[PDB]
Parts: sequence; C-alpha cells; structure tokens
Amino acid sequence: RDDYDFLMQTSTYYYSVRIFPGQEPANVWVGWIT
Amino acid sequence: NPQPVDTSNITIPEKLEYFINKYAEHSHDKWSMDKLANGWIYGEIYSDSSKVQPLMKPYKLLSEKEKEIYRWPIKESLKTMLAWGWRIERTREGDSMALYNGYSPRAIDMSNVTLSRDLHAMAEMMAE
Amino acid sequence: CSGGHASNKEKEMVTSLFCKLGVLVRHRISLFGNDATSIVNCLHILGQT
Amino acid sequence: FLQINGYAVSRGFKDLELDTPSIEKRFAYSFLQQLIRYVDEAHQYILE
Amino acid sequence: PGQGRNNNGLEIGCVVDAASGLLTFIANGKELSTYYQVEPSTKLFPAVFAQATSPNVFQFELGRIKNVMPLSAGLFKSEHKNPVPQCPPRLHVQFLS
Repeated sequence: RDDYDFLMQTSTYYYSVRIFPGQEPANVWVGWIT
Repeated sequence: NPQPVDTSNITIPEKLEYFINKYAEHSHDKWSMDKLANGWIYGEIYSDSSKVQPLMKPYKLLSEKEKEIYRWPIKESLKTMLAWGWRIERTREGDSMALYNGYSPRAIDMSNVTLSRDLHAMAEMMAE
Repeated sequence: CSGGHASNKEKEMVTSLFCKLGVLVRHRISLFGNDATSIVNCLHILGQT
Repeated sequence: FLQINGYAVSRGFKDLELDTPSIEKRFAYSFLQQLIRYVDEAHQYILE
Repeated sequence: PGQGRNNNGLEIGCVVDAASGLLTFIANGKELSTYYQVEPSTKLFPAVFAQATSPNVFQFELGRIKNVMPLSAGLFKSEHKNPVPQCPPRLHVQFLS
C-alpha cells in the first residue's frame, strides 16, 4: 500500500539489522560510519 | 555410590517465585509443542490413538495440581543450586519488566544463548 | 625473567640441609649401607645450589 | 533461562584470605621443612 | 521493553534522508530518540560493531519499510528507481583489520 509517487520522489533509504537471539544486544552497535 | 546433595533443610526465597513463573509456562509450551508435533489435539477426553488431550489449555487455565509436578523439578533445581551456595542476583531491568507487565502455543528458542567457560563448569556440576 | 625465584628463607634453610647432611656424612660411610656415594652426590648438588 | 531473565548466578563467596605473602604457603618451603624433619630424624636414628 | 524476544530478533532499522541528512533509527517499530544530522555530500557506510557472544551474531537485512526506499536504490545508480530490495554481488561485508 506504499505510495508509488512518494517512493519515486523520495530520497530516503533504509536498512535493518537483526541481532540474533542469544547475542547480547548491549555489545552490538548499529548505525553509519564515514 | 551416589549421595546427591541434600536440599530438605534448604528453602527458596520469595523472589524466585517470579522465576518459577513464565518458566513453568515455557515448559508447558515445549510439551505442547512436541506433543502437537506428534498430533495431540485439545480434546477434553483423553485418548492416545485419537490424540485428544485436555492439558493444552494454557498454563493459566491449568489447575494447581497440574501446575504442580511441572514446577517440581525446577523447585529442586533451585533448591540444589542454593545448597551449592551459589548466589543469585537479579538486575534492574528484571524489576523494570516485572513492573511493566483456544490456545496459542509459542516457543522461546534459547539455543543460541551461550554460557561462559566457568558457567559451563557450573552447568556440568548441575548435570552431574 | 618470567619468575621462579627461591626466597631467601628457602635459601638459608637449604644451606641448613647442607649443614646437617655434612654432619651425617662425617665419619659414617661405613655405617651407611654403601650409599656413601649417594650422599656425595647429594652434597654435590647442594654445593652447587 | 535464568541468564536471559537476568538473574546473576555466582559463587557462594569470594576468597576470604589471600596468603600470598606467606613463604609457608609455598610448596617448596613446606617440602624443605619436611626434609629438615626427616634429616634431623635420620641424624638421631644414626646416633642411636 | 528489554530482554530477549524470539517472536522476532531485535530489529534496529536505520533510516537515512539523503536530501536532509537526518539519521533516524527505528527499534522494533518505534522510533528511537537518538537522531543525527550530517553535512551535505557526506558518504555514509552502513556499519555494525558487535562483540560475539553467540555463533550467530547479527544479520544485515536489505529490505524496505513503508514509504522508504531500499538501500540498493541509493547505493546503485542503475537501481535508483527500483523499489524492490536488492543485494548485488558488489555489496559485501568488510571488517576492520
């Protein structure tokens, strides 16, 4: 149901990370680096 | 000749009742899992061939006697680890989640959880 | 450099072993059942230590 | 399940006393004491 | 909410606005308070720092959410207008050594 016109005009991008069960989350950082 | 550790004099704290909670639930969950894999269906009448079992009602809908025996091995486990003297301490997030607060069987997969080397040693002492 | 130093106490009491073994070996080789050579080797290793 | 719930299993206690300064705590010191004892005993059997 | 939930793994989603430089993070469907504003023409590499406490540590998911374009549409200029998520062979995980 995502708007095709919005998708075609937007510049916003997405990725996601699944921290697996049993992996301690405070030891995992997610984000961007230069 | 086996003489396992005595736990009759040992007593449990009231804090670990919350630990008994959700873990008797998880045990009932995995029991329902493998038995429904075998084909067991929620029929109040009890028949092996027909695979109708009155016990897949959730842990809440179980009766207290059926709540017993489920918690029993966990009770002896905690009483034993206390007889070993092992101090158990509960973190702040544990209190925060407690304050935060037809049957649908969902199983919690804990296989990928890994224990340390010493923790493995204590697990072996448990097993022995 | 990794380690393995005997303490000074270890060392004077090793020297005390040397003293008593000398006292035993003084004029008793005949009484010793031919192991006088063994006492000689013992005091030898003590002499180096 | 205890760990994921957040309970912290640990030892019953930690070391009450560290005898590291003790020369007596060494294997060598006790073993050479024992030689003092058997060598002095041998001296007095030899006297007898 | 905290703790371990196996209905789905802990899913932090990173949202980047290439036209405004706003870096917003979504964790389990709710937007986190932490946000970053970057300079124009900044090149940002997706990155995950993790200390292994299990044989399975984490997973890069190159999917998309509502009204947000996939990572391939920004990484590759050929797929700039393709909403379908993609993981071309050029993309690969790198580590500091």
